Amino acid sequence: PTLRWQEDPEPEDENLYEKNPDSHGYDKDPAVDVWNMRVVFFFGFSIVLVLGSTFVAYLPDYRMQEWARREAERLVKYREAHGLPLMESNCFDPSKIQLPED
Amino acid sequence: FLPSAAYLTHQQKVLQLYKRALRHLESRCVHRDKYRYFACLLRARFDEHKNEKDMVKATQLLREAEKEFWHGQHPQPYIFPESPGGTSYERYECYKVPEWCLDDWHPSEKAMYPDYFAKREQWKKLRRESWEREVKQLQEETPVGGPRTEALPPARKQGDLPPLWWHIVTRPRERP
Amino acid sequence: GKRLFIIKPSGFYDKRFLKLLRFYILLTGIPVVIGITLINVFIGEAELAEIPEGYVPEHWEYFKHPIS
Amino acid sequence: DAPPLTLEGIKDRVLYVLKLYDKIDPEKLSVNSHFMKDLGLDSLDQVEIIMAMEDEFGFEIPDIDAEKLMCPQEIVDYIADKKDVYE
Amino acid sequence: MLKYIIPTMMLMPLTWLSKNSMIWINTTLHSLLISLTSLLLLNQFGDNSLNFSLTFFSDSLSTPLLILTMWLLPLMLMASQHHLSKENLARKKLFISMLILLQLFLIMTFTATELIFFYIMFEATLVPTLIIITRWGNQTERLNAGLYFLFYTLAGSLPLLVALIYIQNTMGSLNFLILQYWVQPMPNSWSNTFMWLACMMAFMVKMPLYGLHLWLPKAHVEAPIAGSMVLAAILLKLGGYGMMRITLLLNPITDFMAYPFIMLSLWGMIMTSSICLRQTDLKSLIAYSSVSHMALVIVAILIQTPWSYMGATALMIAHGLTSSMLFCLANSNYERVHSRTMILARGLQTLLPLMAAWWLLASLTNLALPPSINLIGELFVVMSTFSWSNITIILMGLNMVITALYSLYMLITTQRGKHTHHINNILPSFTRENALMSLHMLPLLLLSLNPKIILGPLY
Amino acid sequence: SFPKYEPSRLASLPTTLDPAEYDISSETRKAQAERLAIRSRLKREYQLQYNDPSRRGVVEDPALIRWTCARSANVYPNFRPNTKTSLLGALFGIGPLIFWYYVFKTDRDRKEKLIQEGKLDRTFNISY
Repeated sequence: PTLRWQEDPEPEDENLYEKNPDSHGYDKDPAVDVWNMRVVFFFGFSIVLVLGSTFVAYLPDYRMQEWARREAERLVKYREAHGLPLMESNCFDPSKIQLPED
Repeated sequence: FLPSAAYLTHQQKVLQLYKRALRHLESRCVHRDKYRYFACLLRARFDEHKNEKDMVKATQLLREAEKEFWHGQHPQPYIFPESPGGTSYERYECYKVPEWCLDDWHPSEKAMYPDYFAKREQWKKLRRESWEREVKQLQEETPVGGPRTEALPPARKQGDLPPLWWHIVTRPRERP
Repeated sequence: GKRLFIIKPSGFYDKRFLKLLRFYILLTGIPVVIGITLINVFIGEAELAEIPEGYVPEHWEYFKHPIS
Repeated sequence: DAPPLTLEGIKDRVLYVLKLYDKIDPEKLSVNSHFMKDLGLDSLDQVEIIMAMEDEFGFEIPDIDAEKLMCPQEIVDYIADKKDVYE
Repeated sequence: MLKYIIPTMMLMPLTWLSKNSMIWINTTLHSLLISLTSLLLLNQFGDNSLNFSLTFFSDSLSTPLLILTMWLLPLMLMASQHHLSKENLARKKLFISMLILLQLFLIMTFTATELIFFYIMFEATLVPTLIIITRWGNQTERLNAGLYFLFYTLAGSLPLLVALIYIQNTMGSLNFLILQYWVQPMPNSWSNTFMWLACMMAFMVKMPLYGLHLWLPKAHVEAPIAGSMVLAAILLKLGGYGMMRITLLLNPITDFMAYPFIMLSLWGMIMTSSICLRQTDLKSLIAYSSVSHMALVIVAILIQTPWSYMGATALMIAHGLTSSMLFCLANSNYERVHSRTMILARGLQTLLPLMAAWWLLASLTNLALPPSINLIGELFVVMSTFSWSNITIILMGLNMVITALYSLYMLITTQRGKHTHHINNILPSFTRENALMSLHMLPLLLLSLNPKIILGPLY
Repeated sequence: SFPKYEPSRLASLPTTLDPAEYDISSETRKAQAERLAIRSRLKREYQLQYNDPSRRGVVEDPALIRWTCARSANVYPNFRPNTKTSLLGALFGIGPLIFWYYVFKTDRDRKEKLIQEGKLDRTFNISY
């Protein structure tokens, strides 16, 4: 014969429909739901996502890319025009180095 | 394992052996006339000692019938293509939309079908009206404190609908 | 009179969401695509000059499409 | 695939496939009938009749119903409970 | 960077002095303006990073993760209703301001010039997430979850500070370039062994690895939705980001000492894919999925190929978006039915009709559907690790097999076969649910169309 | 006419050839009676708590909740670390790791010494 509590039987369950059947996301103030739908589907997509996609679709050449294409064209035309072999090894001058010898 | 009893019975077990043997012999034997011959042969094989009196010798021979049945069954029997364990096996379960739905809508599509929803509304009135006292009094009144059976008696005394009828009557068509 | 009754679950919220999504993407789906069309149909992209003598370049005038 | 059936016609077809069986009479093939009282045949050939209904209508009826059909009207009622043939 | 930080300052008293029924619109609109503001970042090119201030900078190691943070923030705040709408306004404002403060310390962590500043903002990320998950964990062992969480993360993250102070007072200041451009090889001495072990073990706690992986799943299944998403995505990928920062030094001894951690992450990856094949509590399946992905990431980090680093950061961003989505899916199921299990809520093909497409697309992003970022990451990591060893592709492919199996079983277990028809309270799909679906998978598929951004600094 | 159907952990021993059912006991009759009574009482309580029109939420089955709390919470309490349990853990958790660790040391040392010899196909071995 004991109860150990005083409070109400919980959870008293809630149903977001059946009082405002035109409902988007949150609670039953009827105008501000339309304000929410307006602000997220305009100011989240129609000014953010597709516009940022067209922003990042082309932009300055990230990591030197077409710059390196045209520089590769010019330098390979150079090294094939002078007879010397392209991409010579020993990337620094062996006269401009001093080994600690044996 | 069965709803309305605890054991099946001896006659039921003989009948289950007879059904399974008949089904497996169907599945074994094509051309259907040699099958009809072998089925009458099986019927004669059960006619050879149909009139036995020793109960324990009868259930012994039923056991050995299961032995040579399990040795002599069919590999992949002709399951019915409407049956459980089959090619259909709720094939059109795609459109078994449960009927607690169809009212969780917007009143545009409720305005599209007005008469069926008004008639469902009076179905729901007919459910809610005769629900608590009559049905739960017949459930809590007539059986023993341990019910000890799954089957339910109908509303047999005088009046209204049989008890707990909703999710038994209101079901899909099983072929829409 | 031959047809039966069928039970779809709910089409309202589906069609509302998809109608709002296409309408609120195409609300700037038209001016952005037509504007980038007008940029690459009017203004000219670029050409391939070398360095003019005694003239330092800008940090722009490097790019193919001029919105970049 | 699903032709329009009816209760009268399915009673007609079950009547037909009952009457084509050998050792019964076409006299007392009534709705108010038995497979124990008037026709007097045994459990074994009664379940052979049950097998004939499964052969015609193309679906299983269980062993838990094989105890408790025992007459043609309840057979037609249970197949009507299966296929659910109404406008 | 202060152009990003000071509006995140002024957005904090916004939550205080915004009126009733207007906090939502204000926070959402200003958060998406911050999303464009960090979309304005990507000026980095070529030779090096963008080094901006007397102090700060931004790497392309940091660029897509920073964009991921300030794009998760609206999604963070928009998921975080319908379980506190009926609760109080003061606690509501406190929760929103705590999220903004947590994001702020995350962005301070991503703008780390000095590793001491990195460490301070690391555990500054650590501390309020505790408060979020304990005050709104909504299950009976959020207590033990937060307790294990903070104690594991501090106790692993303790000697990293001492190692960083030692590197400070033996090699000059701790700017990343003067820590770079100067660092000498450190040979096989056991001081180097414990220094490597301290740094890498603190981050192994942060990833998590396999031996310390009970740290994670309680802190996901007993946490609120925005806390769980931010915790998972930004903290685990932040730990990987920090290892990518610090591992430039101690490179002669890491081939000597790597072979235990490589083995532990591989065999734990297979065991983790095996353990999340069978369990109930659907929320925990994504948690051990995250453990599998981070073990793959850790194998990719402790091998030292540019291919491996680019595939690693691609897998980081891909699993961040995928886990945020799939956590929102589990939130949808739990807000429908108070179950938290897997076998109770079933069916959902007829009911909630377009939810099926998002469950499918979530399981396909987790499947590594082939043009997606997930398969780019996992494939190039498999390429680099098969270069690193001719025999380790067996564990990678068996990982892929069991990974496909458990993710697709997660699909066909909750949304295939039968509606249980004893539930009869679930409502049709809200616009908010599929709106968050669109917020998740439109940037992921657009970066699938144009993935020239998200690869690492060795692009 | 049959070798009496050896069973398995994989295949099923069917309900027909038990053969211990055919030794019908009165205690098996009482067992089936009480078992059907328990199933009847649980089904009757389920049907009475199911078909109500005011029942908004879920049926709240304590059986599934009991199974989940058995699978997750009540495993670690309680536990007795046995020689069997510790041996099985150390052999199925750490043993495979030390075994594949040995074979990865083996393959790496062979590959490193092989490329140190110079007799590898690294004529072009570009993207490592």
